[PDB]
Amino acid sequence: IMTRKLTFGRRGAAPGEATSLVVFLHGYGADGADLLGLAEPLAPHLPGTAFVAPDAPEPCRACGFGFQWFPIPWLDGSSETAAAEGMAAAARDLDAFHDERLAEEGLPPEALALVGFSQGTMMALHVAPRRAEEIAGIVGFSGRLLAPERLAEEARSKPPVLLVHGDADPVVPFADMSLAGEALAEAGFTTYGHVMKGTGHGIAPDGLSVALAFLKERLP
Amino acid sequence: IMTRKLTFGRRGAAPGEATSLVVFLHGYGADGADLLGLAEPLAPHLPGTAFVAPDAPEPCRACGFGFQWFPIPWLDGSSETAAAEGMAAAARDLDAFHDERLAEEGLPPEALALVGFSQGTMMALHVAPRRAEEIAGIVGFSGRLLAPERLAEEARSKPPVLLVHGDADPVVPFADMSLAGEALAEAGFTTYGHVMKGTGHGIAPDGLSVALAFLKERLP
Ligand SMILES: OC[C@H]1O[C@H](O[C@H]2[C@H](O)[C@@H](O)[C@H](OCCCC3CCCCC3)O[C@@H]2CO)[C@H](O)[C@@H](O)[C@@H]1O
Ligand SMILES: OC[C@H]1O[C@H](O[C@H]2[C@H](O)[C@@H](O)[C@H](OCCCC3CCCCC3)O[C@@H]2CO)[C@H](O)[C@@H](O)[C@@H]1O
Ligand SMILES: O=S(=O)(O)CCN1CCN(CCS(=O)(=O)O)CC1
Ligand SMILES: O=S(=O)(O)CCN1CCN(CCS(=O)(=O)O)CC1
Ligand SMILES: [Cl-]
Ligand SMILES: [Cl-]
Ligand code: NA
Ligand code: NA
Repeated sequence: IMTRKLTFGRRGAAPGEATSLVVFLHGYGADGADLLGLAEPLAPHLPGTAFVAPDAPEPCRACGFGFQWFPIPWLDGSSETAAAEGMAAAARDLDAFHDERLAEEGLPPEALALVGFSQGTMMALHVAPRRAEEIAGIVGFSGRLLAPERLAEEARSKPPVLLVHGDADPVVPFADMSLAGEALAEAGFTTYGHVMKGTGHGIAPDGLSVALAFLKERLP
Repeated sequence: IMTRKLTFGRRGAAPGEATSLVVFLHGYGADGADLLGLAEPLAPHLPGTAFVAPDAPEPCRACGFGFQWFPIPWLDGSSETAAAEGMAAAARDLDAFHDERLAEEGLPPEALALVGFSQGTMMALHVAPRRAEEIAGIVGFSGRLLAPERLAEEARSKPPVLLVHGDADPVVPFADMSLAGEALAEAGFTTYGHVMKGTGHGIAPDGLSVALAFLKERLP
């Protein structure tokens, strides 16, 4: 394949005994281990759930450490086209990674949920709607939808979506939540929001709590 | 998959009896049937060879007919990022299409050759070097190598390459041949050229003749 394999991590539900799957998608400069930590507070409430977190296919070239799903031109000093390419390629890799994990867990699409952060959220909102089969749901923390104009045309699947954003975010503007949110609604997605009041570019306890509820319902 | 399946055509060697595979990659505005025509003069000299030609995953939006491997911003009035994305996505689709055809023919990579035209040539020079296993070879007619700077880093496989370009080409400058050619050589590819003297953006008899020789040797 031209496909790139993603290294990853896993918990907590025992290998072979998972009844649902959630995949964490980390942000620019981080790695899977970062978000996979979220498994600690979530697992007791999602007993049958397996949690997986891949590292993005490329090292963060500007950061100097950690990984990126694609470079960020204005921050990275990379070309916008090289960035757009990384994004499309990274989506295919992630698409494949998903199929692989669902196999090893022996689960079907509707038992899978995506939980992203930043750049991870952008990857989730891009890949899921373009998969053949509708997944359980998506939780996107702060939070941007690439190319909202192409959503209606390219949406094969329309899983429920919960957007969670901090109203003091200096990195990704809080206004983006409404942008993503309106476009998902108009494209026919069942769309929910949660506002982390006072919160910047980060995941607050209240946001995490609402995500958990959303996940416990949508998940088997 | 997010993967897109490509409709295609085939000849001439009998289904199940192919000993080698060549895939034609058409240009912006055309379709597979266009280049697949080349099978008529080539088949008698490549008796065991099967010829296949996919249609590019998208309709040519600006043309109005035929297909594109990706839009061409300055000609298409599409964004450069949307174009770069189409390119990376189209490469993954083509990557997959290849694996599929090699299966149905029951052949291995080293028995596959790519023959491109224009945009098709750009797709070939991008995908082949990024496949795990080295193919028989590539013939690229006029002819541009995307992102030559990334070749050395991203070249997993280095099949032989023959570049064929017309020295009167108003569409893709003849200078591009040397650009692609030097970069392939420096990246360690075995690289050949053929100049279609007097020829514009098109495939001349002499170019086709040299391609045939190249193919008869490299192919099983
Ligand atoms: O483990 C350390 C704790 O803090 C992390 O916070 C960091 C997160 O590790 C990082 O990915 C982000 O940094 C963002 C900085 C990168 C920006 C976005 C991309 C462009 C460059 C700026 O900040 C959040 C703030 O909670 C996690 O969100 C939180 O779960 C974790 O428990
Ligand atoms: O079947 C018609 C004959 O002519 C075609 O020629 C056309 C080809 O069908 C087309 O793809 C290209 O047009 C290029 C025009 C498109 C340009 C490049 C992309 C940007 C837009 C301008 O011209 C060549 C000239 O031989 C084929 O090359 C030749 O094999 C075929 O037998
Ligand atoms: O894990 S830690 O808590 O140490 C911080 C995690 N991390 C910090 C650095 N960035 C981007 C750097 S840059 O985009 O500003 O160059 C990725 C996220
Ligand atoms: O098959 S035919 O012999 O009829 C011509 C094949 N064909 C002509 C049109 N172009 C691009 C049109 S545009 O890019 O200039 O809009 C695709 C190639
Ligand atoms: Cl909203
Ligand atoms: Cl040369
Ligand atoms: Na971003
Ligand atoms: Na071109």
